[PDB]
Amino acid sequence: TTILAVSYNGGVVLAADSRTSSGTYVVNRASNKLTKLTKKIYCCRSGSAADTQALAERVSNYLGSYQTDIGAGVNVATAANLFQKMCYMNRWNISAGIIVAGYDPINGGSVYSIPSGGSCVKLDYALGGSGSIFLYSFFDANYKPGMSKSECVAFCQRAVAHAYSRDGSSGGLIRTITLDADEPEDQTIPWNRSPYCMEKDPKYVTQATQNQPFSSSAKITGNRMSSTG
Amino acid sequence: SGHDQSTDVFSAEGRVFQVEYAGKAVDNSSTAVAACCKDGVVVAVEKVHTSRMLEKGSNNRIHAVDRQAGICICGLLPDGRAIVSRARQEAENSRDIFATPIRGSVLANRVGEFMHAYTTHFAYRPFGCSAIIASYADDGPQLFVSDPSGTVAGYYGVALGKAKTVAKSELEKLDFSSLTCDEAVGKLASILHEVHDKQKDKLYEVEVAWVCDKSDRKFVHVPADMVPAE
Ligand SMILES: *[B]([O])([O])[C]([C][C]([C])[C])[N]C(=O)[C]([C]C1=[C][C]=[C][C]=[C]1)[N]C(=O)C1=[C]N=[C][C]=N1
Repeated sequence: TTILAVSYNGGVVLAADSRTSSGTYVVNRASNKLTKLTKKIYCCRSGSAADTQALAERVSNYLGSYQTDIGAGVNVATAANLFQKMCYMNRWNISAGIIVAGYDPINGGSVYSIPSGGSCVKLDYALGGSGSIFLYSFFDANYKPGMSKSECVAFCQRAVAHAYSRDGSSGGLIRTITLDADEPEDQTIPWNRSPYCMEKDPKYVTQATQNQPFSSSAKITGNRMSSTG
Repeated sequence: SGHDQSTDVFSAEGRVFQVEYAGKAVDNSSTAVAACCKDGVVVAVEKVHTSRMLEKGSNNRIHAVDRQAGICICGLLPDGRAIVSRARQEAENSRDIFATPIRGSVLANRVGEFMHAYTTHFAYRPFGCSAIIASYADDGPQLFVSDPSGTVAGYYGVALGKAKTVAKSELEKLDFSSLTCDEAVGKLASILHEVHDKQKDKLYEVEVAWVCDKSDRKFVHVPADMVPAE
């Protein structure tokens, strides 16, 4: 699982892969780790597939019962204190890394990263999942803050594609959605139209010369591809 | 007869008398007034001291519920302190669970359901209290009044107490659209010194409190030298 959420001027861009894998076997290759809480507030979802699904639909029922009694819109800081309350009083029993990102008219675009420990940190961009450790040095070099909506979509799709190329846990589709003052626009690009893959990376075309022919010199001349020559 | 002995008894015409008898405990209580001044809300009440030796600050009927809201009670003082200590608990819940200040129309709807829940059961009696919720939340300046029946209503101005009919006509001469919080402390305190008579009590003073943009959206009492003298 590689999940991330990046803020721009208008709102936020949620990004995630699509694969639940029982250790080493792909149980599902079209998962949806972008969970709707309210219309403009979603959450990314990593870790245990059952422990985080039960939290996401328990928060989303407190959060819709709140919205009816208030009669107004729900702030993102409200939804991020319902995950922190539940991920802290269950922190020894669940495995839950949650990234809460959304839009509210008061504060604009907000990103909250709630790790497995149960803390809450408000950010500009957040990373999560087992594939997130590849993306710290990728965002230190290639990420500049203050992009547009069209640039954050193509960046976060290029960000996830570098993550599941090296990670074995992550893979599949790339599901992204933007949350701002307009309608929430979702987009799912496949594997075969992904912006990066190592199989078509032109520097991994040459095989590593392991299987040397039996020869008279120490001059390395590539692999042995035939029984005759 | 026995049709006005508890709360779970409708009358022959659909009335509940122990609620309506509790409304006579507010109508025989000291005079309350309030005003919404387009950047905040000012609330003033008259403390009827029964002895010369009471300390200044005793029996303050104005209590702060949150940083931006506060409930002044009109009626019985110890019954209204169960309303204040409940609405504080309702405002602590929104700060600790939902990470947001409680809205003005939402705090008043929690007061009107706590006061109503003691008018439906036989073991409980209704409050002898009218609570005035003065708030300044992200929905603007709010002014609500919860009666002992549990009915809440947003007002622009309100008079409650004994002389609530004479002080209501004195509020109709104010503006509430061009009215500011700077002038209204002198106006509303001057309502109480004209609506109330000194031929019954000798010791009466006024207690004013506001919440507005000048006090940084904080529900505070007055500095003592802003109130008119008499
Ligand atoms: B992602 O791989 O972390 C994913 C996130 C989930 C919330 C949709 N989790 C899983 O794939 C888990 C296994 C796992 C892998 C790595 C870290 C933690 C957990 N999958 C399951 O829990 C699972 C396994 N078999 C059947 C159903 N669900």
